[PDB]
Amino acid sequence: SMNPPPPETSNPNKPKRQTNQLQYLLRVVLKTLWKHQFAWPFQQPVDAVKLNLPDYYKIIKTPMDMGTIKKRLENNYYWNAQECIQDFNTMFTNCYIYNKPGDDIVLMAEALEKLFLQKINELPTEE
Ligand SMILES: Cc1nnc2c(NC(C)C)nc(-c3nc4cnc(N5CCOC[C@@H]5C)cc4n3[C@@H](C)c3ccccc3)cn12
Repeated sequence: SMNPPPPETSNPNKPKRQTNQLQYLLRVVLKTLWKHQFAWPFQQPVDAVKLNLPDYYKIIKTPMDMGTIKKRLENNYYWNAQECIQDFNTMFTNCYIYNKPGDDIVLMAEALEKLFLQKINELPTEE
């Protein structure tokens, strides 16, 4: 079974805006998470074909990854900080849905989510 197209990362029809919260999500949240030792399985869309997971896109209907989130922030795709936070939440929930609790990949996602929530707790007020 083939891979689906990756999630949309740029749309010229969508309105664009610069806010302190979106800047914090790219410069602090995405940067700190990308550098983490457990980031590598979440840095790109799941390649179900290469990893031989034919049931991945049969179970996960709303895929998300940090590579997509990074591209979305770089292309001013998000209007609200909540849209970006929702994508990170979707990425973590997808990992917990597809894999069994206690599996190494789940433990990896749990450590990244713990760091993510701490950085979202330090999110600055809207300017
Ligand atoms: C996101 C996300 N949510 N669930 C998964 C998931 N589930 C499997 C562990 C069943 N795997 C990956 C996932 N993303 C990957 C990215 N690259 C590879 N590589 C294998 C080929 O050589 C080079 C390259 C580095 C393997 C990957 N895997 C699995 C195979 C894996 C294996 C060991 C440790 C952690 C993950 C993401 N996932």
